[PDB]
Amino acid sequence: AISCGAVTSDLSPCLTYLTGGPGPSPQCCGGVKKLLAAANTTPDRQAACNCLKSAAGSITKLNTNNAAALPGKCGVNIPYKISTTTNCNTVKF
Repeated sequence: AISCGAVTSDLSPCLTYLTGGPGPSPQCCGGVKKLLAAANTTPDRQAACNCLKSAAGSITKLNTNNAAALPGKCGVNIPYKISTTTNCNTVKF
């Protein structure tokens, strides 16, 4: 069951890249795939998505393009996008 502490873990290393820095880092990728792998069902994906969506909300001038590149370059793409205006609850399967 994804709470939040586990989500913020991979977010730390993913921040450097989510901010526009060099990446995606190796530690970030590992954690990313972990958040998605730890949430196979909807309920689990909901909790994490909530912690993630709110996490990126504190990103100065968030880059939707970079956010999508994180998972894409990390070899782990998701059926949904990442943004403060995204709703994971509306994700079908």
